[PDB]
Amino acid sequence: ALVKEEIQAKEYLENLNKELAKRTNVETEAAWAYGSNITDENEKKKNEISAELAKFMKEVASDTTKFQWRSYQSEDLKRQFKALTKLGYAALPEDDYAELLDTLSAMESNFAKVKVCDYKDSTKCDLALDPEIEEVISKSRDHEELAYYWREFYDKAGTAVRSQFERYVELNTKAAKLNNFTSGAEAWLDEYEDDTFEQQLEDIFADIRPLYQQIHGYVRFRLRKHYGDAVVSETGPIPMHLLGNMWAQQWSEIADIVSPFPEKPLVDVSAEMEKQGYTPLKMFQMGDDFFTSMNLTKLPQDFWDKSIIEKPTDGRDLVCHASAWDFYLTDDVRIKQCTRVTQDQLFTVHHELGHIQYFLQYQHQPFVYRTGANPGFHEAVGDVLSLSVSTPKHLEKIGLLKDYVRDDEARINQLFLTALDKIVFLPFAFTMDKYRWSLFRGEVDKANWNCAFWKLRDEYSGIEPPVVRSEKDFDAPAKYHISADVEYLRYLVSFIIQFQFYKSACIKAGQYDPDNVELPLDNCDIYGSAAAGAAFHNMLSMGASKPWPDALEAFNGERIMSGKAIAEYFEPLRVWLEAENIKNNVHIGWTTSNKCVS
Ligand SMILES: *[C@@H]1O[C@H](CO)[C@@H](O[C@@H]2O[C@H](CO)[C@@H](O[C@@H]3O[C@H](CO[C@H]4O[C@H](CO)[C@@H](O)[C@H](O)[C@@H]4O)[C@@H](O)[C@H](O[C@H]4O[C@H](CO[C@@H]5O[C@H](CO)[C@@H](O)[C@H](O)[C@@H]5O)[C@@H](O)[C@H](O)[C@@H]4O)[C@@H]3O)[C@H](O)[C@H]2NC(C)=O)[C@H](O)[C@H]1NC(C)=O
Ligand SMILES: C[C@H](N[C@H](CCc1ccccc1)C(=O)O)C(=O)N1[C@H](C(=O)O)C[C@@H]2CCC[C@@H]21
Ligand SMILES: *[C@@H]1O[C@H](CO)[C@@H](O)[C@H](O)[C@H]1NC(C)=O
Ligand SMILES: *[C@@H]1O[C@H](CO)[C@@H](O)[C@H](O)[C@H]1NC(C)=O
Ligand SMILES: [Zn+2]
Repeated sequence: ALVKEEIQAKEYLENLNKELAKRTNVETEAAWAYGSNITDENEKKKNEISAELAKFMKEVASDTTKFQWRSYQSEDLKRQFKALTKLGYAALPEDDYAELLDTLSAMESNFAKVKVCDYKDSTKCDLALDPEIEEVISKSRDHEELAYYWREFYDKAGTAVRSQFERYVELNTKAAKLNNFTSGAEAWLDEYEDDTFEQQLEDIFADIRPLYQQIHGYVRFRLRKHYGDAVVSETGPIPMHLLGNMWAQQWSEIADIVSPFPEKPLVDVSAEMEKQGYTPLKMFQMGDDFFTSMNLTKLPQDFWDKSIIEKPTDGRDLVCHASAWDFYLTDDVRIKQCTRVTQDQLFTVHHELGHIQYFLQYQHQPFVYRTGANPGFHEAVGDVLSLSVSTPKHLEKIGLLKDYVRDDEARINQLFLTALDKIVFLPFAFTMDKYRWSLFRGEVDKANWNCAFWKLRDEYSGIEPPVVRSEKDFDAPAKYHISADVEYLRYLVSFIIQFQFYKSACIKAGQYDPDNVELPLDNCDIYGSAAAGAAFHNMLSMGASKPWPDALEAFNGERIMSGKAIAEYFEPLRVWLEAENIKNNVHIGWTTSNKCVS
């Protein structure tokens, strides 16, 4: 009967979890070796271990049907068994799984090996995205130079893998249906355990959208004064190569030319970092210090011994795109980052260390629970710290910001600077998955795949390519996450919920009072707050043991994803910016782009 079986099932799960952790450790090591050192030998090794683990998962999924798990009394045991039914790609027949793995590594390695020629010297053709091309995109204000690097990169990282991407969509769809989801869109959405999740995001996005339109309008106005009306039109989408980022996902690199008050200070601490002799090691030690100051977990010795925190100086190929790794043992956690000494990189260091902290907080959990409450939670942790490290308050403490007077106009500059990252990112993040959902669901014919991409980038972000594109190009995979098959909705969710976490953490730290002008949300520093740390410990140690609303409740008593906190943060900017656009008769909104020929 069921009473004896449930007792046996508990013993089965305890053993199986340990076995899965150990088998996944082996797969992860292989994936790490390939990511740090791209070779045909390492690819073969990585993909063969994965096929072996997939085969074992099939046996596991099959074995769950032998247990009457849906009949059990324990919610915890049922939740664990349910986790074990979720095969994903491992549901594919042996040969199809092997083909998908070959397709995925072909795309990620193509991206990682992209090299372009120097604009000024066609002899020098060893310029990688990280750091060479990104340096030019972020620093150059020569629109024809920017356009050149845009075209070269997108042609190599995007168009070159069209056929591979098509096969990936086919196999992703096949895998989803084998798991009885309609498509890979629904498979991705299952991670959020909420049948109204899409609508919830539409609703939140609609509330923030008008603020984005105002920022867009003002930035376009300021770019016209810089580049002139031949380069930037008043009424059209912004030419994306002028926004200081290869994908126009963040605009903070052009802050010096679009800032509300150019005679008042704009925080940019890169020069001081360099002056004070900062290194990648110091940046990571500072990040570690922040976490420990909050009474959270110190980085283990394995992290320092095994991480790769600087780009290797031999001729080898690797994935430089920053990442954090869990090896599912004890204290074996690693970062791989091609760290540069800049302000934005300091934020990225904290982002990645947020992942590491999460890994450490839930490593005592059974294997199936050793992941985020939802994917957005994992992305939010580090960004919460980054919000406080970016404050004038904190940057002055660590001696990176000198002779700073925090008047109303400096405050507006800082809010605007933050918005150029945080608000600008929202429509970007939404479109990355909206696009892939539409392909996964079979809503766009293959003949229209590229213009379907640029249509969304137009509709939501109001940006366009610097040159005319067509269905002869394929631009989506020029973004890492698209080439590497990493779901993007996590970042949209993160950018919303991180303000929920930040606001609550700041109240707990005594750093925010809505009725005290001395304690504004935009100058909150949670450094050294054990009270904020405690809330994180309560939430992060849970892992995926409970549905995400219970994890949020453990942090601050709330159970709902809400746009209230992000709106509250930027409210002073909104009021000012609305008035400023009216003062300057700034055109808001945009005409449909002519940059993608059907
Ligand atoms: C995605 O959805 C799929 C459905 O679209 C689903 O596929 C179905 O899975 C079922 C297994 O859960 C499977 O059901 C079995 O069918 C066998 C015969 O099917 C054949 O004939 C049918 C023609 O009429 C065709 O439609 C099929 O294609 C096949 O040719 C049965 O022999 C089998 O039975 C046995 O198992 C049941 C289940 O027992 C359960 O557990 C305990 C036993 O330990 C019971 O006490 C309990 O009550 C419960 O019933 C026993 O009752 C029985 O005695 C037999 O031992 C079973 O019904 C079905 O064939 C399959 N396909 C289709 C088209 O329906 C996928 O599994 C889903 N995938 C995922 C990942 O979720
Ligand atoms: C740098 C970071 N990269 C990693 C990608 C994660 C990953 C890496 C490899 C395989 C699967 C997932 C991350 O930590 O999420 C990243 O791409 N982004 C996103 C991005 O740059 O697109 C925005 C997020 C806010 C700050 C940086 C974060
Ligand atoms: C990269 O891998 C090759 C074999 O594929 C190995 O011989 C070499 O040591 C690795 N290089 C580095 C720098 O680790
Ligand atoms: C630090 O954390 C421990 C347990 O994680 C807790 O017992 C202790 O009270 C914390 N320190 C402070 C000052 O709250
Ligand atoms: Zn992340």
